[PDB]
Amino acid sequence: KKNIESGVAHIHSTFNNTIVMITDTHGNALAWSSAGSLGFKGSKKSTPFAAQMAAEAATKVAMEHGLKTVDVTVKGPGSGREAAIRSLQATGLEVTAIRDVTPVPHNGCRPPKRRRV
Amino acid sequence: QDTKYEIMYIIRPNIDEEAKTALVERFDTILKDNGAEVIESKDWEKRRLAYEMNGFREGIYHIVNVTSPSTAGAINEFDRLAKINDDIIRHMIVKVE
Amino acid sequence: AISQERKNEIIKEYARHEGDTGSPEVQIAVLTEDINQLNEHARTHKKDHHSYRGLMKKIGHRRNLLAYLRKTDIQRYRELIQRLGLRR
Amino acid sequence: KVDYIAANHIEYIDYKDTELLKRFISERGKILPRRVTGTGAKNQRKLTIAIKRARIMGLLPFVSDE
RNA sequence: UUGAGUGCAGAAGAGGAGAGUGGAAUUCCAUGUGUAGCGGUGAAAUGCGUAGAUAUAUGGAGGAACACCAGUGGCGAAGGCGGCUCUCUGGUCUGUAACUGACGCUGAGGCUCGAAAGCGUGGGGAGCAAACAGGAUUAGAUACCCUGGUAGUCCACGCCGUAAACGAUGAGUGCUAAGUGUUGGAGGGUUUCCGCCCUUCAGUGCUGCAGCAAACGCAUUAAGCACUCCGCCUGGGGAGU
Repeated sequence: KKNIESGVAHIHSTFNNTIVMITDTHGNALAWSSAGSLGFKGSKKSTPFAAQMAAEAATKVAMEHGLKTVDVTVKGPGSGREAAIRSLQATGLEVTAIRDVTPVPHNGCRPPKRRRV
Repeated sequence: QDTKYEIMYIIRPNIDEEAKTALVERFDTILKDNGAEVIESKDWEKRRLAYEMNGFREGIYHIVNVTSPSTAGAINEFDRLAKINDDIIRHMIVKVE
Repeated sequence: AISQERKNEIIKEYARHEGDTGSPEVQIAVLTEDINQLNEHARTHKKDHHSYRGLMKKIGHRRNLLAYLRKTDIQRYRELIQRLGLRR
Repeated sequence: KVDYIAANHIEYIDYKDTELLKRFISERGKILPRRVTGTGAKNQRKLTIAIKRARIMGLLPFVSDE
C-alpha cells in the first residue's frame, strides 16, 4: 500500500491491443490493465474505446494505494495513446510529463518479409 | 617533414594530486623513449561529461602536441598501453591542420 | 610512392645534361623505382586490386618508352639495360 | 540571403569549439541540413566530421530526449 | 612543338587493403516490482503463460548493420563503395612551360578483375529465412495468410565466372544556336566579399533551333556532319539443343 502517491503510467500499444500500467518512479508496478482483460475479443482492442475503460480500471486500483501525480510514457505508436491520456485525466490525476519514447534502431537487424496480400 | 598528433585523453577526476603529474609525466616518458618529440603537454579542463562511461559523468581533459615521423612505434605502443589501463578512459589521435 | 628527396636524387644523377626532366632515359628509372616500391606493396597487401591496375599502366608506359628509345639508338638502350638492370 | 559561418573566418574547426558548434544541432540531437542553415558545401562536410568526432568524447550525446 | 608525357605549385573525394574503436536497437541471462492473460487475422486457429508469462527499472553475454548529415551529391574501367581513429597505396582536375620531341589510337589470340546464388576446408549464429512441420482459406491449394524452423546470409583461404552485368547507346579525335540549375577550380570589377557581378576550365542535370528518325524521340554528356580500329547481324520455330 504505503501511499507512494507520485508515479508514472506507461501506455504500450500495438495495432491489435494495448496495455496500460501505472507504476512508481522506479517504476515498480502497482496495477496494469489490458484490453483483452476487460472482456473484449478480436479486433476491437485497437479502438480507443478500450483505452478509456482500461485507464479507469487501472486508476481505481492505483489510487486505492494512494496516488496524486502521474507522468505519461508512450510506446508502440497507434490509436491507443491518443485517448488514453485524456481519459487518464478524467478520474482525477495530475498529468505533468508526457513523453513518447519509441524503440528505434539505427538499422541493426532485419525486418521480416512483406505481406503479399 | 613529420606529423602532429593531438592526444585528448580523458583523466579520472577521483585521482590524487601526484597521480595526475605522475601519470602525465610517465606517458610523456613513453612518448619520448621511442624517438617521438613532444612539445606542449598541459592539462585542459575539468568538465562534466555528456553521459557516463562507467560511473564517471565528470572528468578532466588533457592535451599534448607530439611530432614524429610515421616510421616509429610508440604511438601504437601508446595505444596498447592506454587500452590496457583503466585510469585513462578514451583518447583520439587527430592530425593537426 | 617515392618522396621528392629520392625523386630529385635520381632525376639528376641519371639525367643526360642540364635541365633534363623529360629525356626518356630519366623517366624509365623513375618508373623503375616506382614499380619496385609498388611491387613490394603488392607483396605486402595481396588484394589491393585498385593499385595493381596502376602497376599495369606504369609498366606498359615504361615498355612503350623503352621500345621507343631502341628505335633511335641501340647503344643508349644497351647502356641503360646494362646500367639499370632489366630486360630479361 | 541565407545564413553562413564564412564571414568570421573560423578556418579550422579546432575539434573543441563546441559552444559555437551548438548552432548546427537540434533538441533531439540531430543535424540541420543545408536546406536549413544554408551553409557551404565543403563546410557542411567539415562540420559533419567535426561533430561526429565531438559525439564520441562526451561533448554531445547521441540521444538527448530526457 | 600544336598531339602525346615528367616538371614545380596546388585542390577535391562513401578509391582500395590492413589494424583498432563508438553508441543506439533486437535476442538471451540474472535481479526487483507485479497477476490472468499475451500473440496473431478479413475472420479465426496453431503457439507461449500459475514450473509466474507479457510489462517496467538495474546490470551481464554475443552477433550483425551504421538513425539525421544525404543532395539528379561524390569516387572509381565496370561489378560496386556511407559510423569513427591510424600505416601502405592507386587514380582525376587547375595553373605553368624552362625540359623530351610524334614517343599516338585501336587492338584478333593471351592475361587480370568481375553482384547474388553455389562448391570444399575451419570458425560463429543477433535477427532474417529456401527445404520442412503445424493451423487456417478452398470443390481441391503439395501457394498467397499465421506460428515455428535447418542449410544460407558473416570471416579467412581456394574454386566457378553467370545477371534485366542496361544509358539494352564500343572506343579515339575534330566541327556545329541558346536558356537554366549544381559539384570542383583559375582570372578580373568591386569589397567587413563570406556574400555579389563578368570571363574561363573539367564533370553533372533540365528545357529546347538546325539536323536525323517508321514513330516514340535524340539534340556540345547527339541517336547530327564526318575519318581510324575492333565486335556482331541476314524470317519465326527447331535450339544456344
